[PDB]
Parts: sequence; structure tokens; C-alpha cells
Amino acid sequence: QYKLSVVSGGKPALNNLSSVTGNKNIARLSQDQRNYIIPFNNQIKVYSVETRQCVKTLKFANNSLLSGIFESIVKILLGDITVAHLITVFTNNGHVIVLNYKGKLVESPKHFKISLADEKLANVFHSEGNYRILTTFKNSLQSYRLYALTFDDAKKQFEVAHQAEWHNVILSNISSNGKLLAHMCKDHKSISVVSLFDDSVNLSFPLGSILSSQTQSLSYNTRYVSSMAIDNMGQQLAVGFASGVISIVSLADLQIRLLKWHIDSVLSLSFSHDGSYLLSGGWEKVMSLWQLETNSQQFLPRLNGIIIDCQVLGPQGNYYSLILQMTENNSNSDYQFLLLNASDLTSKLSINGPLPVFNSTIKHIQQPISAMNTKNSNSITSLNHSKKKQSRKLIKSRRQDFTTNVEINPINKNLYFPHISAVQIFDFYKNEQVNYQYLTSGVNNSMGKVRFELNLQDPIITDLKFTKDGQWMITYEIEYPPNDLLSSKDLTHILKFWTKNDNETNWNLKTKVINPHGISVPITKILPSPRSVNNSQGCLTADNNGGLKFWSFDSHESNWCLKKISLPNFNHFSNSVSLAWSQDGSLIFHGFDDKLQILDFDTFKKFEVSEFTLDSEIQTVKLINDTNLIVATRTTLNAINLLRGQVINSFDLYPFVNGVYKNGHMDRLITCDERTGNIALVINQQLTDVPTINYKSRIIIFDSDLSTKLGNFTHHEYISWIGWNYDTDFIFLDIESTLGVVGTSNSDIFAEQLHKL
Amino acid sequence: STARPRIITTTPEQRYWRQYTSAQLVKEHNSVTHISFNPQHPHDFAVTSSTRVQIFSSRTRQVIKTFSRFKDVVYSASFRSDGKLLCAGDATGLVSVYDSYNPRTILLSINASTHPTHVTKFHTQDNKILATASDDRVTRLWDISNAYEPQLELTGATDYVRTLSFIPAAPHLVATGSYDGLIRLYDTRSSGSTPIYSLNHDQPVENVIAVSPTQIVSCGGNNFKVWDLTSNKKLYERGNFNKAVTCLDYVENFDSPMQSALIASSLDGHVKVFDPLDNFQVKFGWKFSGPVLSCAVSPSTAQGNRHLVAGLSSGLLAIRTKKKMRGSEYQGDQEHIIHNDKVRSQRRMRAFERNINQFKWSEALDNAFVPGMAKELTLTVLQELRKRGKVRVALYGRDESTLEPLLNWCLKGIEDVRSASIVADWVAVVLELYGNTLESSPVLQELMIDLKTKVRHEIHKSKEAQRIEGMLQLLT
Amino acid sequence: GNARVTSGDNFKHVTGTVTVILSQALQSNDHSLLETVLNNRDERVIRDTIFRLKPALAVILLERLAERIARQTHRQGPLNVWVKWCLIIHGGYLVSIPNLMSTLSSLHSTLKRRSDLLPRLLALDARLDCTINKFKTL
Amino acid sequence: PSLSQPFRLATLPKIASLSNFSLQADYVQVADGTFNESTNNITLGISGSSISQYIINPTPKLTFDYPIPSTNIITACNAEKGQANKRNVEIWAFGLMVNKGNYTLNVITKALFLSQYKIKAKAKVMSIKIDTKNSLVIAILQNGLIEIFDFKLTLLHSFDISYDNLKYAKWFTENGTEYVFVLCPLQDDKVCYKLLELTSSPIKELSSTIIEGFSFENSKLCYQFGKLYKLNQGKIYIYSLPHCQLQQVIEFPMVDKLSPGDDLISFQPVSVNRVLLTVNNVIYLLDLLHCSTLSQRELTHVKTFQLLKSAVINSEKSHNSKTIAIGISTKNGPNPTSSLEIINIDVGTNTLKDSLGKSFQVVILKPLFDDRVKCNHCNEVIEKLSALQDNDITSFDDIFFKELKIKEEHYTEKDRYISDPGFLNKVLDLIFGKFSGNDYPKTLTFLLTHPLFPLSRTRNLLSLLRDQPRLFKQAIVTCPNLPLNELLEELFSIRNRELLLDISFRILQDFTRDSIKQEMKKLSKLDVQNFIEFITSQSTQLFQLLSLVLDSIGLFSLEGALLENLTLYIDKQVEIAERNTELWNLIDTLPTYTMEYLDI
RNA sequence: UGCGAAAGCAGUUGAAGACAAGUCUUGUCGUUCGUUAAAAUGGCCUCG
Repeated sequence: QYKLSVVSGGKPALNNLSSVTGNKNIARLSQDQRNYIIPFNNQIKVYSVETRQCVKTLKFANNSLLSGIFESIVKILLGDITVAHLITVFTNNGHVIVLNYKGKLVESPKHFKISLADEKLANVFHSEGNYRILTTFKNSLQSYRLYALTFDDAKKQFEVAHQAEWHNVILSNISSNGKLLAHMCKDHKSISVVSLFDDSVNLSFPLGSILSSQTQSLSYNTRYVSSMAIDNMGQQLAVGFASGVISIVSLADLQIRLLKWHIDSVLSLSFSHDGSYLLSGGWEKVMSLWQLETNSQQFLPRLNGIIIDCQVLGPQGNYYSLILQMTENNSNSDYQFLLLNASDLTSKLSINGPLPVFNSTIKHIQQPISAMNTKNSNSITSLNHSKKKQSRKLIKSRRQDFTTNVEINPINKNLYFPHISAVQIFDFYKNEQVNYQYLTSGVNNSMGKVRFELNLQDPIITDLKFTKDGQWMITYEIEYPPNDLLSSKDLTHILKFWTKNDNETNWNLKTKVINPHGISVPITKILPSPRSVNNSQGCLTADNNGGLKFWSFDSHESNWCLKKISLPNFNHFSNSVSLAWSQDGSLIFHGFDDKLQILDFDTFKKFEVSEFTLDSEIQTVKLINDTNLIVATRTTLNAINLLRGQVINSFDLYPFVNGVYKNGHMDRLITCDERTGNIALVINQQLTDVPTINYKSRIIIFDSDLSTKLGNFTHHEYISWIGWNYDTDFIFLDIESTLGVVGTSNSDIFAEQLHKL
Repeated sequence: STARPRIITTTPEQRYWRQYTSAQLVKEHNSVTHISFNPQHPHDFAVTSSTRVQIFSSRTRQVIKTFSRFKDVVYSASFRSDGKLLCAGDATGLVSVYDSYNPRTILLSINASTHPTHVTKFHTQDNKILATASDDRVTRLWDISNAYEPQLELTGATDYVRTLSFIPAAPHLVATGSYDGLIRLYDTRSSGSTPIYSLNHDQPVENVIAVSPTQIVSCGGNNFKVWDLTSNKKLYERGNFNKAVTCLDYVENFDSPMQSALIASSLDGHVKVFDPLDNFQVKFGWKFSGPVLSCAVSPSTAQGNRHLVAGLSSGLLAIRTKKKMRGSEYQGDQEHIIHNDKVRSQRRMRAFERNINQFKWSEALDNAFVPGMAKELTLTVLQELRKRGKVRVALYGRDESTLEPLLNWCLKGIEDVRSASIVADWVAVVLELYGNTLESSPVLQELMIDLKTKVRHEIHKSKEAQRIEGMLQLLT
Repeated sequence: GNARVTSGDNFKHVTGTVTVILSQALQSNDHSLLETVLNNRDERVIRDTIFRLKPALAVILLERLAERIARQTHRQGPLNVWVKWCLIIHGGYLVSIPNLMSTLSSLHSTLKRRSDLLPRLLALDARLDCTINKFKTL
Repeated sequence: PSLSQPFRLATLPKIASLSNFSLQADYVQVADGTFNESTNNITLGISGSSISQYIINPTPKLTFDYPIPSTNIITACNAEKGQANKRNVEIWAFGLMVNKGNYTLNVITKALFLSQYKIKAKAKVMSIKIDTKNSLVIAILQNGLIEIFDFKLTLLHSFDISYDNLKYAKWFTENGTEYVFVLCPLQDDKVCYKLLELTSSPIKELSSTIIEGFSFENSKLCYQFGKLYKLNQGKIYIYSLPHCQLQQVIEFPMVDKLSPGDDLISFQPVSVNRVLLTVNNVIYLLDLLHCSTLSQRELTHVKTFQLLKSAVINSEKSHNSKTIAIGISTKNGPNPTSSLEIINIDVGTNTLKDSLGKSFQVVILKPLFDDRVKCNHCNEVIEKLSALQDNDITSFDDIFFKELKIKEEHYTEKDRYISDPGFLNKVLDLIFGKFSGNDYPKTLTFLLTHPLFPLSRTRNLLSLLRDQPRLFKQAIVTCPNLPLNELLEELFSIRNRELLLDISFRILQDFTRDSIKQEMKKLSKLDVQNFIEFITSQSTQLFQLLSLVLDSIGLFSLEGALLENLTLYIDKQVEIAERNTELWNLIDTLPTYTMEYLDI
């Protein structure tokens, strides 16, 4: 009856290799410059630059070949190497695949395989019919080897011939032309520049000569290179430091030139084709074009994220392709690819996947290097220890929630992700972001935070919900004070009510309630009202103290008011609170700590058994239908018939969920249809012979009262979220940002010739 | 790239009536008894004072016509519906009809009675007939053509009749209120001279007006009551007034957020606005030097600046007014494509906002404490700097000379509740950073001494407020 | 934009005596008259005025003080004396009232804000008292 | 929802036809037009006696009666008020059948007799509808003929449904249009269901369907808001118009125990998805949407009660939750007497709130899954424990802990499987019976820590554990749902310092300020006085409890002399608290000429 | 770092290897094992 299928996309793919800098972007612009080809972790999207739409999508699942192969794309080359809309995809292991865009995908692509002995393919590049491949083999520093790649038509095989080798490569970059390679080694360090297809350029020199004497006197941030760029001509080489200082070196005589604007680590450098301009970017979220003739600079500030990579793309520098990072979300690395028009610096094309914020860091994500070790960044020392600590936490520790809050708009079926201090509105039918709106105050896009400012925490959108009608948006925010002050521990809790006409795309704040439920009292649960009461124009907010407040929208006052209140000032605290409302609206089920209460809405007090004591704290209380009520505790899940007041079925959850999730996240793992049934979702780590970073999740469809399991299905990766679309199907989110769905004649020759001409 | 966010720094019915800012005060030779507005443009209003009637230009707010023929005191200046004529009553009992804006010629002079004629009002539906109420206690209904005998002579009032009203959409009905406390309704279609019925007010009725076709609101004694003709009983009654309410006016379908307004004079110096859509509840009020005898507001179709007029027994007249390259102009109406890419410049920033935008933390703090600086706006810049994490940074390069402006405000801002928490943060930091300089600076010491006395005073207030809070909980 | 801010404690939609002037001002909503009454600072006059004031008018007097305190917090102190005596003298009358929170919501909210300053005012006072002691002995 | 006591309308006459209590209801007809929510009149046709109209309030009274000869049976009766050619009139239409030889259709007009008319009908009259707007009387005959008459009984139209032996016909109005549906038995338990619309022909047939498996002889039928309800063999079948499709079957267990032949059953509707079901002398108010028994009432003073008609509420539109129903009650005795009685019925709000816990339909931890991943017999135990000899502490503990593999004397998360409440309740009964006096087993300590400790045993625990301080201390800390009315009693009675503070902590944690304050008022003035004297002799949880008391005591009850001691004592406390707060914050917190000595 | 409420309640930091400075003593880590465990004078466009 039910079936699972992946629908939406995932994160854009990146060359996630530490050594290579400035070559992280793999997306390629067509030779006609009419469309941008971007690889995702699960597909390849072709966007038309002129119209700003995804004209084509090549999904790995559809092809048997790509499904078997997809590993990550290391590069895309326009045309086919073996031989007008072909692309050659090189994967890290060595699979070379010739695909076609602008047409119908062929089920038998010209698959090949380069033969490499314990080498991981890192990069490939060409100038005119000549191809070289760079490969990585194994002091914790990887070594590199450069081969020449040729295709012999007779054998139809790719032959690789060794050309060169370097050891202990720390940082590496390739010119825009692809004909020069600059790299830094520990042979403290030495920088060497090599021509790739010729022997014309071959130079090497220690970093100490380039470094200034004062730099030798100062801290290690001043001696730590974070970026490197090489000009096409090879006459100039830019080195960026963790201090924020850029040094251009004249290779002929090793003369130095200092450019100093960045206050924090410079993350990306790129030269112009003529070499007369230098693009620089870092933590300021500002892109700087340094005019090298007069040493001047032009700015593009208030970008969406910190600039990981910069490039000038075109025969005439028509475009700037930037990679942005959005370091606010520590739970994941959120890359956004931005193609700007050089003439007016307007976004020609911005591409990103969904941006969930999970509870904890996932897999092997590491924060970008900064001058200092902050919450959003790592220091130069902190990187290795943080990586070890991340692995050790994912192995040893027992709390493995990685669960994310997601909302669905009943009217539009748009998917709302509460990013930190903002909301991303994402259309999973089109698999494209529709909006990004800031819903809180704070230092959001006023400036780029650097150094100590990077320890500031912007207000966090902890809950976001829609009314059943869908015309109203309810948001709950926690604003944090700055540190090192008397009021450095008084969190502020804010509630906001927004309205939006269906035609427009921007929500408008209609009411703001500061410190609802008192001072320093969190709003642990929010529940919009049913259609019966106020025509869905109301909601309940519930505390960790057992307080309940009912807000409703009053037409005369024209805005929301606290219609009802019940403030039992309990002297105990518990974040395990759950709320359910009967579809008739007469009764409200309020579960606090380990006790469930049935409160009459009209009196807004206990019904006149409404007390139900449970084994453990209630994480979720939901009613599949008017009759049955499903209550999940920390040890079990129970189906209680309200009409009989008896448990029909009880399932043991302790083996799978004992201390994995914080209280309240079972709510976002357990979802419920209003017609057919509900779903339970259970994740388990996979281990063979100590726990491993891999996870496997399983979905269970349950009928009303949990008598039977309609469907039992398995997904091969951690499912952060699962919720019920307002259709029959359920949408679930997986930590690779993947949204799956579980659901039920001479004239003819003349015409042809005229068309050809 | 996104545009830089801008720094983020009563009732609608009240806000509208706040707009009658311009107040002009005039002196009359005697008490102004009646005020009436011309129904037509320019909607000039006529004030009856002493032995003359003066008409005031709406735009100029100055007298344009004076009718000084009256030998004794005049008691009315009501216009006809079309605004050409105005009728006035005299203590001698003579009612005189003049053409508006033509004081010389007298169209019609009628001797209603030998007793004073206090009320002379034109019938709203019918232009021909004029109503007169005298101390004779008979409200004769005259016709301009028949100047020698009234068309009808309503009677039945056992005391002075000083109020007469015509119910809209009911030309046959006539309402009269006497000092008996009775409001009498008459039918001119029938024989008349006997009321259809009487409504009891229990206090002398000083003015009666028909708010709507079915609702009539009468002000007598210390309250005004709204009566429904269909049910013949008072729906509602308001007694917020302290003295005896004297006059009341009603304006409907004017451009305010509130559809209709009921103005009522009080004789305590108060004239207040009542909203008929919300059960005749108070929404506005004005206070004057002395008792108010007459009130008027410009009609609905004012077509210009609106006027609110108050009449006082001392003769004062108070007016509040709500004031209402040959191809450069082509605009491309004949062209295929029209491209508009111009962007308006952002609204002017202040000095402190410019400093924050340019990362001038120390200078932004200086702009906070400048002479003539709004206290709320001073609190924003202090909150912005805290939010940016720049509180110590703003306070490094400072000495006693440039620290006193901050401490002076903190000395006053600690008293305010909103700024109390912010003052604690800033004062805590400056002490932690400038402990040593304070020892060597005598002036900085006394600033802290008076700061310690005030913060001690605030502690007593907050402790006190807790005790009343405990008291209040006990009562409930 | 034009959104109105609010707070969670807004439970709104859930010889020498001056009593006669006070009573008339309260009945007639005469702010100017009421202000002249409240200008007096002599505690003897306050208690006496509330003592002879009619119990019915006592409730609205609490409302007016709540509003005047809220607009101007610097007058929190002197008007708290007025509120304090209204409760003490008319405590018996106030008990026999169907509802108090909804009609005294402004008062109750106004009193909450002042108490919230108390924990932090002590913290500032302790740091002041420490530094005041340090140079005074030096 | 509730059922009122029946109040008598009239006493049925002692006629031979009415003597058969099983068929008594069929001989009494209730007019549809006069019996509704807003009408205060009931027009009733008693076979062989008369057709009578009664006013219900303020007292039952007879207003009009039309005598009928005793040999006649009333087959259909209806009355409606309206305007006829214009005078306000009341039209009465009734059909009488005499020994099956002839059928009489009669129409009577009354001024609010103006006229009386009589014709011979072709077959037995089953249903009569009066249309005052068109001045028409519509009669449905057993032979399938629907005949439309004027108020003078002149035949205007006649429609044949082509089927005979009509058994059920019901009128209903939807969107202003009049409709009627009929049921005609066939052979082999088959039935033709026809839906007819009343507008060349004023009768238009909309649907005709054959229904299989629908028996008449043992079936009770009623229709309400487009749903036809069939009671048969304890199961209520719900058929939905306009096609009469079976939607739901509701099994009613309380009828399945009825022996076939002796139990008299009546079935009528009262509101949306709510009906009245009577079994002999018992009356039930049932909700079919939730399958709940909203109310039940037994009439001990009558043998049987048969529903005749009920004024139905359209609860979706009407704010009124009160209606009435009329039935025939039969008294107990050698000379049974039948009487017409009316019952006032409160149907409720039609919400789930009314139905909760009232199902008329009468466990074990199951593994979540039937079948290399990170890991995060009650009946037997009771028998073993019960088989011990009295006062055997060691074995009772040994059997309980060993069999259940419980490792700790207190409840832990690993004991989830034991949480079956039935086992716990029995063991508590055993522990109480097995042990009395000063020696309880360690099992009681484990149960006292159990989150699912039965509510039934919570009362009086503190008294039972009063003897042993250790058990008393445990119950305060961990025993769930301990009553507050008790906890306050021990709070003001116990003198131990330690127990008072723990009781203070437990009371505030599990009970609201409002809830506790009400019970504090009940306590005696001397006991609270001692508690106040105790204080003057964590602490804020005690003081906050004191502050609650003073509010409970009120301003009148407090006494000045004691008030001075409390006032002096607290002022000392406030001074100390201010002192400590100051300490707490503290922990949180060149010359032109100088002479010096040079060091060589 | 773990649990917890926001309050808090418990606990945690070690062994190397390599290099720079002084002249045998100290620091650092683009390096490993284990443990739940500040500071290169350097600030954010134009489109009136």
C-alpha cells in the first residue's frame, strides 16, 4: 500500500579536500555561457542563466549506471574527451562518464575507468587536447602525483603516464588558465610553482623569505597562510594569512607587496585573467576587488555568508562565481553558490539546497578556520583537536538526536525551515528555494562578525507553526544576551504573529509579545487551534511550569490577545510537555512531566479519569482520531481509548530510545495523519566488530489504535524529521538534506535544410 | 547583496481628534448661547452672542458678516437646509429671517409671541415652514408665505420649551423638550396641539437632537440618554458629566476612522466625543476655562479644514481646526517598453546611526548624551551597542572629562524602569574599567556617591512595590 | 512596521483634605483636576483623603493611579503611597468584588516590573558599595 | 446529558386492542406537525377512543377531543396550523380502518367545526402530510398509491409506486423542498427503496433501489437527517440517503442478552447522531457517532415504557440542548394500567466531551519489531506470594525480587515490564493482608517508588506508614498522587523538623497555589496557629507555604498579639536575606620629585 | 564534558615526537596516542 521514494534534492557538491584552495567550485559554465551545470550530492542540475530556472536535472537514481556509481564528482569537463551538449564527469576513484544535457538522458553512457594504484583522483584539467590528472596518495599530510591522460582509440582505454610528484602538500592552487600549479610543502615551509603542460615555469623558494620580520616576531596567525592564488602569467602570487593580510609576491625577484583590509582570516583569493584585479573574501561577508594599479578597492558587502571561494568566469570577466558558507548554522555546512554579473554586481543565479538546522553536528563537518577559536569558527590549533573530539563524540557518546524542526504550509505546501534567526521557504515540488526571510532582530545582515564579535549569538527561532487556515504564522524566539555583562544570563523569550496574503511571498509582523508567560519562562510547546474554535484563529502556548495560555485574534482590536490563561505556579520544572486538542475543540490534553490532564476548553480548567499517570515523562501526546489517543513516554508508546479509558496496545521503545534524544524531539519524529494512520520512526547506529558513524532508519506505519503495521520500511540513512503533508503522503527529511516521501517530399528536405542554415 | 537594515528605534480615534491642534480664542461681548454651521460650502458658522449674530469664515476663521439689527438679546442663528436664509429669535419675541451674507434686507419678520423666543429652527425636509418655540410654552410652526398666522400651534408643555428637533426621514414628526423633564413628540400630519406621547427625562431638558431616523438623544440634567422611537424607551444612558449638559451635536460619514461622532457640552468646561457604534462610549474630551454652553463641529461635507467650536458663558469662543529640455515630462506613454530602475534614496539617518553603520563605537556613545536628545532614542543607541557586543570597546579611550556625560544620564536613567537594567550593565563595566582613575579623580567620586544614594533609593521603591504586590495578592 | 508590541502580563482581554475635588475628578474623568489632587506629598493628607472617599470610587482611583504610574515611572514612589492606603482602608470593600485581576491588571502588571529590578539593583549596589569603600578608606 | 423523570400526560382507556402491550404503540399515533421543539401542543390519536390535543406546559391539560367509535383503528394522523380560504385555521387529517371492509379518509378544519369531509380510501392509510401553503392533504396508501387531496377531499393527483404492501413512509424537508421515501417488502428479505420529490405530475421519482438482507419482522426503524437507522438483533444499521447505502453497523452488547420474545424494545431519534433506546423499563440515551451511552434511567415504577415520538433537535443549528419525548408506560400489578408520559431530555452539546468514558463496548508490552546495531507471568507470581504463611518477610521479598529479577529496592527504568497495574494492585492487597503491625516487607518500599502506584490505595497511606518514619519519609518523596487533603493534615500535625520540610516541598511541587489555598481554609484556627508559632521558634519553600496560609487565614481571623511576633520575626529574616544577597554578589564580583635608595 | 530548569548538581585535563629561542633551561605545533571532557594601523560599495 505504502512506498518510499526520494523526491527533493540535497546539498550542492563541493571539492571537500583540505589541501586544495581556490579550486573548490566544480560547477561549470557552458562554452556558449548560456547555462550553468552544478553537481549535487544526488544529481546534476542545469540552470539557464538568462531565465534563472533549472532547465534540466540528471538524477543519479534514474540511471542504473549512475545509481551503481553514486563517491563524488571531482570535475566536469565540457564536451567529450573521447570524441554539442556533452559533459565528461570525473569521479574521485576514476570513473569517467560522458553524459548529455539538453535532451533525454541515455541509459548507456560512455562509461570508462582510469586505472590508478591506491590513488584518489583530486583534479583534472586541459588546455588544447592535452589532459593532466592530479592524484593523492599517502605526517598527516597527503602527497600528490601528476600524470598525463590520453585516450587511445584502438584500445578505447585511458592511459596515465607519470609526469611529476610532490610530497607533504599543505596547500595548493591552480591558475585560471589551468596551466600553472602553486603549492606549499614542509620540505618551515616552501612554496613552489610549476608549469603543468610545459617546463617553462619551475620555481621554488622558502616561505621564510616571503614572510616579514615583524611577522616572525608576532603570533602564528601572522605566519599561517589560509589562501593562495597564482596569476595566469605566473609573474604574481597572492598569499593570504590568518591575520587578514594579503601579500602579492613578484616571482621574478621575490619582491613583496602588502594589502591589508581584512580583520580576520582571508578565506578566498583569485586573480583576474589579465592579473590587474584581485578578488578577496573572508569572514566579513564582503567581496573586495583590489585594483592593483592604484591599490584601490571596490566592495560588495552584506552577502549571505562568508566567502569560501572566489572566481572570475568568462573570456572577458563577465561573471563572478562565489561560494558562500552561512556559518550561523553550526550543525551543518550550508553552501550557497552565487553567480554575479560583473557589470552591475547583481545576482545572476543563486543556488542552494534546503537548510535544516539539526540539534548537533553531523558526520565530519568542521567549522572554517578563523583567527580565533569561537563558537562559529576554529582556530589554527583547534582544528585537529575539534576533529578528534567530533569523532569521539559520535562514537562514544549516547545522545545522537540530530533532529530538526520543519513546518509545512497548508495552503501552499511549501516547506519552512527555521534557520537560525531566519526562515527558509523551500518548494520541494520544484526543489528550489522560494524565499529567505529574517524573522528576528540582531546583527543578522548589518555587518560581518569578526574575531570577538563572532562569539555573539543571534536570536534563535525555536518554534514555528501555522494555523489550520494557513493565513497566520506563529514564531517563538530566544534572544541571548552578550557575555561579560551583569545581564549575561537573562534570556529573552518572544512570541510573534505574522500575516501574509497568498499572492505575496513576504510575511508581515502583526503582533509581538515580549516575555510571554513571564520573565525567563520558556514557551516549550505551541499548538495552533482547530478549525472549530475561532476559525483556526487561535493557539495555545505551554511552559515547563505547566502554565497554559490561549491566544486568539480579535477583529475589533484587529490583533491577537491573550484570551484565556491557567497559570498553576508549580514549583517543579520539566521540558517534557505535550499538547493535543480534540477536533471538536471541547477538550485539551495537556501532558506535563509524567502526568496527563484533560482540561475543558470552555472553563480552561481540569475536567470534572482526567488524571493519567504514566511510567515516564510524556514526550508526545497525539490523537489519531477523535476516539483514540496515542501517548509516547520515554520507555513505551501507548494507545488509550478515551471512550473506555483503557490502553488498547503498548509497544516497548526503551531498547531503541533510552537516552538518544532530548525531550520533545519524539514529537518531531512521530507524525500522524488525520485520516489513515500515524508513523513511528526509529534510527539505529550500524556497527560491526564499536559504534560507527553510519546510521540506518526505519519507518513504521501504524493504524489507528496501533493494532496492525500497515507498512514497515527502511531508509539507509538517519532521518532527522518526518511529518504529514496535508495530502495522504508523509514527507521525511534525511541528514543529507534529502526529502523523501512515504505514501500510497522535397518540401521536407527543404524545411530541414532551412532549419540547419 | 542586501540593503543595510535600518536601526529600529493612544487609539486611532484619539489620534484623529488630536489633530485639531490649532486653537484660536476669541472674546464676545456676552455669553455665546447658540452656534450653527452653514450646511453648504464654505460652511461658515454663525454664533449668537449678546445682541448680534456673527458669521465666521471657515478658512479665515474671522467674522465676515454681522447682523446687529437685534435690539435685545438674540437666541438663534440656524440656517435653512440650502443655506440661503438664516432665522434668529429675540427676547422681545420677534423672529427675524435674513438672507445669509446679506444682513441689510429682511425677507420676513414674524411676531411669534410677546414672550421671548429662544428656539427658531428651519424644518429640514421642508424649506417653506419654520419652527419657533417661546416662553409662551407653545411651539408654533410657521410658514414663510403665511406670516400672519402659524400653520400649527403645538401646546401641552407646562414649562419653558427651549429645545426643538426634527427627526430625519420623518417630516411629519416634531420633537420638543421642556423644562418639565418631558420630551414630547408631535405629528404635524394630524390635527396636532396634543403630543403623540411624552418621554420622561426627570431633569430639565436643555437640548434634543435626532441622531438617526429611529434614535433620538436628549441631554438634560447631568446625563444624556438615547431613546428609540420604535421601542419608545431609552436604550442607553451616560452620566460621565459633572455639571448639567447643555448642548450636543452629531456628525456622520466624515473622513475619520470613526464613522460617526456625538459631541456633548457639559457646563463644567468639558466637551466630549461619544461613538454611537460602540454604545455611546467616551472616546475624547476637551477642557476649557469655563462652562460650555454650545458646541458645534463642521458638517460631514466640509470640503476643507474641519472645525470644532465651543461656546462659553464668559463669551469666549474657542476654535479648534484640523487642516486638510522640452521632453522632460514625456513618461513614455506611446513606447513599446518602459524600463524603470531608479531607486529612491533611503530616509535620512541620524548621527548615531551613521556612526554605528561606520563602526564608530566610541563616537556613537557620544551622540547618545548630547543636549536636546530624546531619552528613548538615547536608550536605543545604548541598546544597539550592547547588542553589537561593544560596551567595553565604547568605553576604553575615556577620562573623567568625557565620562561624566554618561554618568549624568545614568544618574537620571536609573530612576526609569525601562532604562534601569541597561544602566546597571553600563555602570558595572565603567567601574570595572576605571577603578584606578576614580581614585585620582575627585569629581568622578561624587558622581558615584550620588549614584549610590539614588540606586539605594530605587531599591527601596522596588522593595516597596513587592509589599503592595503581596498586599494585592491577599485581597484576591 | 506598525505592529504594536505587548507583554504577557497584559491581563486586559482575559481640614486640608481634597476628597470632594478627588471624587469629582474621578467621576468626570478630569485629568487636570485629578493632577492637582495628586500633587500633594503630605502623608497625613493622603490617608485622610482616601479615608472619607466613597468605597465605590476607590476601585477606579486604583485604575487611574495604575495608568499614571505606567506612563511615568518616575512617579512610581509617590503614587505607591496612594495605592497602599486605598488597599488598607478599603480592603474590606475590595474583597467583595466579583473580579480584581481584569480590573486591576494595569496595577498588578505595573507592580511586577518594579520588583523585577530588585535582584539587579542589589547587584549594582554591591559593586558600587565595594568601590565606594575602596577609595574612601584610601 | 441527562434524562428527567417522566410526568404523566393522560391515562390510556381500557380497550381490548390496547390491552396487548406489545402492539400498544402501533395503536397510538403522534402528529408530526404539532410535536416539535418549539410547539407546546401534542395531537395524539388513540385507536378506538378519540384524537386528542394536549397542552404540555405549564401543566398537562386536554384542549380538544374528537370522539371515535371503539371499533376503529387509527392508521395515520397529522395536524398542522395554517391559513385557509384568509382565516387562521387548524387542519386535522386522520384515516380510520373498519374491520378491513372499508377505509375512511377524514379531514377536519377548526377555527383558531368549520368543515368536515369524509371519503372512502382504497387501502390502509400509512402516512398523512398536510401542506398548508398549497391547501393540500397527501396520503400514502398501503397499495402503493400516493393520492393528493384538497381540504375538501377532492382527488387532485394519484401516483403509483408500482409496489404494494407498503410498510414504512417518512416525510422530510431539505433546502425547502419536500421529500418522502418509502420501503416496500419483497420476498427473500429484499426491499425496494424509493425516494420521491414533491414539486404534469407533482410527484417526481428520484431514486429506486433494491436492498438485500433487510428484514422487517424483527426490525425497528427510524429516520433522521438523511440517515435511516435499523435496530435488529442488537445491531444498529445506518443507511444513508438518497441511495440508502449501508454506512455503518453498531453492535450494542446490552441488547444481545435479551431473550427473544419477552423484552419490549422501542427506538426513536432525538438529535444528530443521538437516539433514544428503551428496553422494558430502562431508557438509554445513545450517541452513535462516538458509540457512547450518554445517559441511562430505569423506571422502577413501571413494567415497560414504549417510545412513541420525540421532538428532534438539529444540534448543528440550534443552541437548545433540551427536548421532550412521549411514550406509553405500563405499570406493575394484577390490573396493569397504561399511561401516556412525557420525558424531558438533555441531549447535550454533541461534542466528545459528553461521551468520554461512556463506551458501551467492553495489557502486555509487545516488542516493537518482530525480528549489529548499538544498544541503548503475573498470575504465577501472585499465586506463589499468596501461598506463603502470614508474616513471612524474607520469602515474600525473595520471591518478588528473584522472580521479577529486580536488582534495587526502588523502582528503576529497567522495571518497565512490571508496570502492569493489575499485578501491582494485587501485591499491595497481599502486602496489607500478609503483614500487619510494625514489620512490612521491602517490596512495599519498591512499590512506593513505582510511578504507577494505584490511585485506589493512595488514601490513608500516610496513616499506615505513620508508625515507621522511614516508610513515611519515602511516601512523601516518591509515592505518586498522594492526596493533598491528607498532606496538609500531617503538615500541621507532625512536629518533626525534617518531615515538615519534605512535606512542604512535596505539597508545592504537585499542587497549585489555588488548589492548596482552598484546603488550607478548612484547617482549624488553632492548628494553623501552632504552625505559625512553630516558625517563629529550602526554607522559602516553607515560607511560601506560610505566605499561602496567611492568605488562607484571611485578614479577619488573624490576631494582633501573634501578628506582632510574626512581624518581628520576619523583619529579622528580611534583614538576614538582604545581608546574604550583598555577600552573594561580592563573591560573584608621576610626582615631580621622589626620593629613593639605589641598590648597588 | 554528563544530567537538568532557565536554577544548578557531579566531574575533567594527561603521555609523547619534532622543531625555534636562549645556553643545560624554556616555548610552539599545517604531528601523534589516550580521557564523556587578543594585537601586521588592519571595519562593510555606487545608483543624486
